[PDB]
Amino acid sequence: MKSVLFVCVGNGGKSQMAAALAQKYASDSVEIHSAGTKPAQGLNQLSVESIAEVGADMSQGIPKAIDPELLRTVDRVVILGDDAQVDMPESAQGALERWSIEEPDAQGMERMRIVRDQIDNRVQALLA
Repeated sequence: MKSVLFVCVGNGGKSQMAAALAQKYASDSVEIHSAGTKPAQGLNQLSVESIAEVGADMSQGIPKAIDPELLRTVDRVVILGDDAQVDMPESAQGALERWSIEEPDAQGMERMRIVRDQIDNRVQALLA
């Protein structure tokens, strides 16, 4: 697992968080990307703050569309949550994953930290 594209719908929240957490743990030998099937107008600032709280940074992140050459060539395409849909091309050299996110009975920052911590667990597992 030497390259990963994290994907969700807007590329403002979970996928940026996953990308920020992965960078925080990964060696330089791992290329880390994030993208959205429908890129948002900007970042989820709650996501931004949740990431800042654990000493990572996604504040420089930019919501962006899925690059077909990245999609085709990364080792892992990881969809966060239930909504985003990605159909791996036949030529794809990598494999598709989907991580479910258990919605907490909370809102705002309390909720976002719970989301972050779930993503954290998975990203550490992914890089292991």
